[PDB]
Order: sequence, then structure tokens, then C-alpha cells
Amino acid sequence: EPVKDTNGNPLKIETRYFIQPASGGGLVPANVDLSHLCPLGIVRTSLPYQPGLPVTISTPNDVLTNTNIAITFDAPIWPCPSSKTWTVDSSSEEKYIITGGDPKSGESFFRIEKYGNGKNTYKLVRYGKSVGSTKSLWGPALVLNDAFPIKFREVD
Amino acid sequence: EEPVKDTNGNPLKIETRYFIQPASGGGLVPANVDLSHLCPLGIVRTSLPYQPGLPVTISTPNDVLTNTNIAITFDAPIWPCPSSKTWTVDSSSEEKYIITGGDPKSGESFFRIEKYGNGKNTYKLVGKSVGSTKSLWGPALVLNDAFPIKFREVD
Amino acid sequence: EPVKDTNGNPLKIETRYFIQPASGGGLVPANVDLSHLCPLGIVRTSLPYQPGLPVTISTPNDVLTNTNIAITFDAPIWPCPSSKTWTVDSSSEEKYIITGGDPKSGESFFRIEKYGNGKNTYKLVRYGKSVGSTKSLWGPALVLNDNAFPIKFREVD
Amino acid sequence: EPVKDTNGNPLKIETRYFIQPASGGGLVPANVDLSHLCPLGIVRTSLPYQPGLPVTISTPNDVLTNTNIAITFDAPIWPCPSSKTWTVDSSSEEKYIITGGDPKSGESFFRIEKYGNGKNTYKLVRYGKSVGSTKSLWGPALVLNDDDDSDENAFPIKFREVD
Ligand code: CLA
Ligand code: CLA
Ligand code: CLA
Ligand code: CLA
Repeated sequence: EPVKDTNGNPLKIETRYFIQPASGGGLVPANVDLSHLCPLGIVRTSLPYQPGLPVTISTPNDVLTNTNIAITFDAPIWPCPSSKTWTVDSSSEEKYIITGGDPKSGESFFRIEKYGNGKNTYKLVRYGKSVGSTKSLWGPALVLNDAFPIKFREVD
Repeated sequence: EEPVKDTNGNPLKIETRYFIQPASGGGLVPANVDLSHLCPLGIVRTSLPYQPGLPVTISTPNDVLTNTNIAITFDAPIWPCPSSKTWTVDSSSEEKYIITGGDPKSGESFFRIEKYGNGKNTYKLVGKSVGSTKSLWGPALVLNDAFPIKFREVD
Repeated sequence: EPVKDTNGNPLKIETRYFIQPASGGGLVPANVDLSHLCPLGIVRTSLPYQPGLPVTISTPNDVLTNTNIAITFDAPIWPCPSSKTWTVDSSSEEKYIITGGDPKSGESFFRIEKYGNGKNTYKLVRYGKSVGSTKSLWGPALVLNDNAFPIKFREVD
Repeated sequence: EPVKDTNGNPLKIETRYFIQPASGGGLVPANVDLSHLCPLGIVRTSLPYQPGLPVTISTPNDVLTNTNIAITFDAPIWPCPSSKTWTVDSSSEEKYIITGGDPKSGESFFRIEKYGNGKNTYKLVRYGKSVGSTKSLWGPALVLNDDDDSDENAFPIKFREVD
């Protein structure tokens, strides 16, 4: 079934959305620790009115639940030599969700699933392993569990 | 001596949060002016399109009126500099950067909101107006010898 | 008695020294945590051949043990609106040794004392409260104890 | 002929050296501008007594002049997903010397040549295009000159052994 935004409208591919915590402000690029600059991790900003860095969703025009999708940050500047596409830091113990994935490759595929109670609330799951958060340098950072509830706000 | 209006045409209120958005990239934010100064912070225009800016509250020494002494203070849950979030002029610098750390009750921190050019709800900060200069992180607010702004209410 | 450098020579005021851990490289400015940029703390660099940021010692020309001295970083550029003089962050729980002190004021007075093993090895003590270290953002940061952080003074050639 | 260090001793491969400006302190990693974090550029530190970040030299045990060598930073921490080996940023207009090269590949080969009068003073040349410097974010950054291999805009260097 269709993934809905905060206005209850269906999510469209190639459309800009803030991924906002459903449970501070939105989700943003920040480095995971002082040992890694690139690629970047995804942290919840502690600043109350910051909407997040927008993302576009792509499918290998509706975004449906339980289907393979790829999340890519939308930014006019990017200081890392790799992509803005979310992926899993396989090497790390923490299993941080990091940038630099290939949006056409399976290493970058997540699934948007419904999350408990409230409407328009979702979780990211990787194939069942869900995306959660861990305390890190800049605040809560997205990690692959062995769930971090999110909403999608349309960028007006 | 008429009311300053926000982007919705509503009058500005003191002790209310507003994004100061360029009228002319996203809103106005704290960033350091160059690699020689960390504190206090300057005010730069973010190059990221949907960043609203760091909110400010306006205070008067409840309406904010044009051509009256006001003080602009950043609203932030964290502040890593040992001084205030109140805008003021970096007197020492050649560039005359608008910097944080002013005293909101003191005259060193008084600006006046004046009408700018054509469009409604467009203003400037002032007979020396606030403009911008190229700096480290992008356009930084400076005192001229005008940088047009709108006030968006933080909903 | 005179404080000696790593060459066994007496320390002189207004002379540049690296304060090197006696126990990684020398002592350097870094911020203590992500909530404070200025003033700066003093951390031990984890990079093996970095000598530290040099300091000059001042007295309110010989530097003697158990006498009031003030430590001031020597740097051509300084991005904080305060001094390069070491002092104690009174407000913090950790009691970080921070920059921004007044070198003529008592808030900035430390005493160089002999430390245990080996010649030319010293500790900083504040009036007895000694200077130790704590884990912080960038690595071990100098703090005032209630574990003394042993130091040598290397002359800057 | 052998490249000599600041003590006049011949340079050895797999040995740590500070590359110090012959002409501020030594050469260090810093980003080139606010648009690039990785890979890193090479800047001259403006802090007088900072020796530089040490490098080891490798040859595809003596380091000789006018022979292909590769310069690799020696560092306990490295936050970029690529190597510590110097190479040329081909894409950039400035032609910054950047990290992330392959030390066994030709993209990373420099040649150490004599510079001017004074002994133990050298330049880096790429095959004749010499390494110079340009004003950048953190200070003078190493760049590849266009040059007919002269010492005019070449960035003169000494090698200090890390004791
Ligand atoms: C808020 C400002 C600030 C911050 C965050 C730092 C942070 C640091 N300083 Mg310091 N420093 C400052 C102000 C600051 N300093 C000032 C004003 C001076 C006088 C000019 C100095 C003089 C100084 C000296 C002489 C040295 C340091 C060193 C260090 C590092 C100690 C950690 C380490 O040994 O390995 C970690 C080191 C790495 C290089 C790994 C990279 C770490 C991650 C990816 C973050 C990138 C850091 C980046 C450059 C941030 C800008 C801060 C910059 C001043 C370093 C750390 C990067 C030591 C050092 O290591 O130099 C590089 C050192 O020798 N400092
Ligand atoms: C290495 C790269 C890097 C780093 C370190 C950061 C860091 C951060 N990003 Mg991000 N970001 C990046 C890349 C980076 N990002 C890229 C490439 C983009 C796309 C262009 C973004 C887009 C982005 C957006 C849209 C937002 C952030 C935000 C944040 C902040 C989240 C935590 C917070 O709530 O701060 C709140 C606290 C502060 C801002 C004060 C910080 C405390 C002091 C001043 C520390 C100063 C740094 C110190 C010297 C150490 C330097 C080390 C560093 C080199 C690792 C944090 C400052 C959010 C934010 O808060 O914006 C400011 C936010 O909305 N990011
Ligand atoms: C030393 C202190 C300091 C520094 C260096 C900065 C720097 C910056 N701030 Mg600010 N800020 C500060 C203090 C600081 N701020 C404080 C105390 C607050 C109140 C909490 C804020 C609140 C704030 C907000 C709300 C916003 C900023 C934004 C910005 C950016 C404006 C330029 C841009 O559009 O880049 C965009 C380009 C990038 C993010 C990628 C550049 C790659 C560089 C080379 C690496 C930079 C890493 C990291 C962001 C630097 C660490 C410093 C950190 C404090 C931000 C710039 C990165 C805007 C922003 O862009 O958010 C991130 C923004 O919306 N600031
Ligand atoms: C992106 C990563 C990064 C960045 C930005 C830097 C930047 C710098 N490095 Mg390097 N370095 C790195 C990675 C990095 N390095 C790595 C991975 C290593 C190996 C572990 C090193 C090893 C190294 C050594 C050994 C040395 C440096 C030094 C320097 C400085 C050279 C300019 C100078 O003389 O300042 C002098 C002036 C100051 C240090 C005071 C300026 C303080 C400013 C205001 C801090 C700015 C913070 C602000 C939030 C903006 C940050 C932007 C950032 C996000 C890009 C500069 C701060 C030299 C140095 O000077 O020591 C720190 C030095 O000796 N580097």
C-alpha cells in the first residue's frame, strides 16, 4: 500500500521530502565520530526548527510500503567524494547508516514499513533488520538493528 | 512609525520567534567570519535552499515598529561562545561584520528596521545600513559605509 | 630550586618551551566538548611527533620550583576573544585547565613541583591541588584534581 | 645521486621524514576548500614549530634524485576513505596535490630534484612540471605548476628525519 506524507498524501518518487523523526528537528548529514569524515552518517539535529536535509526516494511514480526503495540526500553541495545515497556501513560495529551507496545496487535498498499506532508513521527496514538509532558524536545516529519511527514531510 | 510586518503581512511581535530570511539559498545563520575568529559568531546566509535560518526574537528597549530602536537576539538551545546571542557590530574589524555577543539593553546592539524598495514586507536593517560581504561560509552581514530581509514567523 | 628543561638546563622566563608529557605527543589547544568553543582546553595530541604548542612562562629570569608562575601559549593566530594564558575552569565539574586567564592575576598562578620518577620531570600544582587529565572530546584534557599529569619542558629550537 | 636529509645523510625508503619548507612550519593535511573534505590537500602550517605530518618514501633502500618515488603520509588516524599517498587532483583547476593516490601507480610518481644553491634543498617534479604552492583555505597549498621545470615557482623543500 502507498506510503503517505504528513498531509496524508501518497509519497512520489523524485520528489523532495524531509525525513522527520516521528518520536529536536529532522535528519541531517553529520560525521559519525572523529575517525570518519566521509562518508557521512545520518543524525537527528538537536535544533528545534531545522527541517532536515531533504531526500528524494527512488525505486529500482508512487512509493509503496514493503518495496525496495533507495534514499538519496538532496543538496547543492557535497564535500565527500561519494554519493548522497543512504546505505549500511557494513565494516563498523555500530552498523551506521551512511551516505555513498549505489542507488541502483542492493546495498542501498531499504523498505518503508508501517510503525505502531499513529497514521503516516513509518520505519526503515533492511532485507528483517530495522533502522534504529545510537548515541554518537553529534547526537542520535541512524543504525541497523540486529526501530526509529519516521514521518515524511513534503518540502513545500 | 508604522508596524513591521512578517511574510504573512501580520505585524511583528516582540519575544516571538522569526526567521530573518533574505528577501533578494536559505535563511540567516551563525557561522564564524574567518579562520581567525571563532567567537563571537557572524551572521551568514546559508547556501542550503530549505534551511529556514536560526530563529531570532526581537526586543525593544508588544509591536515592533519601523524606525525604532530594536535588538535582534538569536534563539538557540545550545551556544558554544562565552557571550550573548544578540546581534551587534564588530567595531574592531575592517569589514564591520555584524556579530553576536552584544548587550540587548545597550545602544551598541540597537538596529532600526526600515522599508526596502518595491515589494511589501521587505525590510533593511539600519544612516548606516546592513549589507553583506563575501566571507568564509558565504555572504556575511556587514555594516555599510543594503541586504534586503523578510521576517518569517516560526509556526 | 630551578626548574630544568629536558637538557637539564634551567628554565628561563619569556622563553619558548613545549610542555611534553613525561609519562602520543605534546600539549595543545583543543575545545573541551561540543558545548564550548572558547575558551580552549589543553589536550595531549595523539599524533606521535607533534611537539605541542609552545608556551612561555612568566613570573609575577629563572623559573624556580614551588613559586607562582603563569603558563601562556605562544601562537601567531588565536580565534578566541580571550588570552592564551592557562587558568582553571571554575564553573565546570571537570575543572578543565582552560585558556583565557589573566597572567598577572592569581586565577592563573600554578606551581611547578618535582614529580616521582626521573630528573627533569615535573607536575603542575595549584594553590595542594595538582593538574591531572581526564578523557574528553579530543583525548586526555588537563584538569585540576581534588593522578598528577607528569610533564617535561622541552626547549623550542 | 642520493637525496640527502637536513643532516646531509642519504634518504632511505620506509623511513619517516618531515617534508619541511626550505624557503611557518612543515607540510600537513588540510582540506583544500569548503567544497572538498576528502581527499585531503597538503598545506604549509602557519604555526612556527610544527614539524609537519611525517611521510615515508617508496620506490616502485636509497632514495635517489630524478627517479620515480611515491610520498605517503604516516598517520595513526585517517578520516578519509582513501590512501595517504600524494597524487595530483587532475579534475581541479588549481591542480592541488592531494592524498588518495595509488603508491604503485604512475598517478602517484614524483621526482625529487635539486633546487637552487643551498645543499639538501629539493623540489618535487612530476613527469617537467614542478610542485609549487597556491593560496588556499588553510594557507599555502601544494599544487602542480604548468612550468618548464624552473625553480621560480617551485616550492623548495628539505627532508628532516623524524628521530
Ligand atoms: C575549537 C578549536 C580547536 C579545535 C576543535 C582543535 C582540535 C584539535 N587540536 Mg588544536 N588548536 C587550536 C584550536 C582547536 N584545536 C588553536 C587556536 C591553536 C593555536 C593556533 C591550536 C593548536 C594545536 C596544535 C599545535 C595542535 C593541535 C592539535 C589538535 C587536535 C588534538 C587531537 C589529536 O591529537 O588528534 C586528532 C588529529 C587529527 C588531525 C585527526 C582529524 C580529526 C577529525 C577528522 C576532525 C578534523 C579536525 C579539524 C582540523 C577541525 C578544526 C580544528 C583545528 C584547529 C585542528 C584536535 C584536532 C594537535 C594536532 O593533532 O594537530 C593536527 C596539535 O599538534 N592544536
Ligand atoms: C564532516 C561533515 C559534517 C559535519 C561535521 C556535520 C555536522 C553537523 N551537521 Mg551536517 N551536513 C553535512 C556534513 C557535516 N555535518 C553535509 C555535507 C550536508 C549537506 C550540505 C550537511 C547538512 C546539514 C543540515 C541541513 C543540518 C546539518 C546539521 C548538522 C549538525 C547536527 C547536530 C546538531 O544538532 O548541532 C547543533 C549544534 C551546533 C550547530 C553547534 C556545534 C557546536 C560547536 C560550535 C562545535 C564546532 C565544531 C568543532 C570545532 C569540531 C569540528 C570537528 C569536525 C571537523 C568533525 C552538526 C553540526 C543540522 C544543524 O544543526 O545545522 C547547524 C542541520 O540542520 N547538516
Ligand atoms: C564555529 C561555530 C560555527 C561554525 C563554523 C558554523 C558554520 C556554519 N553554520 Mg552555524 N551555528 C552555530 C555556529 C557555527 N556555525 C551556532 C552556535 C548555532 C546555533 C546552534 C548555529 C546554527 C546554524 C544553523 C541553524 C545553520 C547553520 C548553518 C551554518 C553553515 C552556513 C554555511 C552553509 O550554508 O554551509 C552548507 C555546507 C555544508 C554543511 C557542507 C560544508 C562542508 C564543510 C567544509 C564541512 C563543515 C562541517 C560542519 C558543518 C562544521 C562544524 C561546525 C558546526 C558548528 C556547524 C556553516 C557550516 C546552516 C547550515 O548550513 O547547517 C549545516 C544552518 O541552517 N548554523
Ligand atoms: C578535513 C580534515 C582536516 C582539516 C580541515 C585540517 C586542517 C588543518 N590541519 Mg590537518 N590533518 C588532518 C586533517 C585535517 N586538517 C589529518 C587527517 C591529519 C593526520 C592525522 C592531519 C595532520 C595535521 C598536522 C600535523 C597539522 C595539521 C595542521 C592543520 C591546519 C593547517 C593550517 C594552519 O596552520 O592553522 C593554524 C591555526 C590554527 C590551528 C587555529 C585555527 C582554528 C580554527 C578557527 C579552527 C576552525 C574550526 C571551524 C569550526 C571550521 C572548520 C572547517 C572544517 C569543518 C573543514 C589546519 C587547521 C597543522 C596545525 O596547525 O595544527 C592544528 C599541523 O601541524 N594537520
